[PDB]
Amino acid sequence: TRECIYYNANWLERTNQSGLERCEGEQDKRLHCYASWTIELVKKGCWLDFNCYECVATEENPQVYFCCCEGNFCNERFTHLPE
Amino acid sequence: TRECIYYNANWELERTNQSLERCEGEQDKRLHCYASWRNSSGTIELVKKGCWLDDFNCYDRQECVATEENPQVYFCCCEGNFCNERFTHLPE
Amino acid sequence: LECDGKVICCKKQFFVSFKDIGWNDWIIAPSGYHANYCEGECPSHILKSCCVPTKLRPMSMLYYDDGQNIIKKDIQNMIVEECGCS
Amino acid sequence: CCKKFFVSIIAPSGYHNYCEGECPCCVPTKLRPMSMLYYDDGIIKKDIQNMIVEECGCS
Repeated sequence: TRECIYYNANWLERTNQSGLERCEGEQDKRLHCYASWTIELVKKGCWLDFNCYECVATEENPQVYFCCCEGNFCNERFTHLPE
Repeated sequence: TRECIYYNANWELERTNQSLERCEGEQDKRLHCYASWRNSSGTIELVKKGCWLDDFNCYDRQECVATEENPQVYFCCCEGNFCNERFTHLPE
Repeated sequence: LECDGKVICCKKQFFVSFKDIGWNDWIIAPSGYHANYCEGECPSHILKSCCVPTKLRPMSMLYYDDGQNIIKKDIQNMIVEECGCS
Repeated sequence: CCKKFFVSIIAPSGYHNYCEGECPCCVPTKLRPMSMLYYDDGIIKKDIQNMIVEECGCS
């Protein structure tokens, strides 16, 4: 099964700050998870079906960092790289 | 906005709160709320409660009333914030 | 473009009872849904165009899963909202 | 009829598709939602519905 670390910093709606997020959906279809980011976790959560095919960041010099990974709870840890 | 009373009898396995839900509203189409239960012996067992997408069968119903007679699982539909905190049965 | 006396490419709003399909048993609610089918003539450049559902919308459902387990889901792409030409 | 392409919102950068061939119309039957991270009046996660044409066919 696929489960994952969940995070929301703007939790004015029903969604809590953290906790995992059980990831369900399409059949034989691949599921993936994510994370985005003093370090500020903007949001983490499940991510639908290639940027995801460890959670690492590729796109250089952005202002809002983002990683994408496959494999349960992979999103807990995130880090930075170059291109 | 449109929010509702939320309830999950099977909250534990499904890892969800047991009981308010805010209706995701997809581009200005009516929003409603539901309630489902059981009248087993002469006792009511909740099953679920929460938001319900645009249903021709829910508009202008300000009160959640199950019209269906003698069902296994009762169900009522309604429109209006938290309209499902109260629910009843009317056969016809 | 909703329909009426058939002329162009319109959307036909038809309702169906699940009892009439043999599914009224595993589904607690709703009682049935809207089959909306696209029927109509279309202009030609596009090679060739046909009237087709251009937009779908979700239908909320409360039914039993295979373990006689009650489930509630917002079913995706179940109601044909609008019809367009290919 | 056949499934033939990709084009370049915080993420992803680009989504995918087209349905081409002939019928004795060849249009998509199976579609695909996909995730999107972006800004909303200076961010939200909506796993978004049918942005990609999964499987095609005739009328």
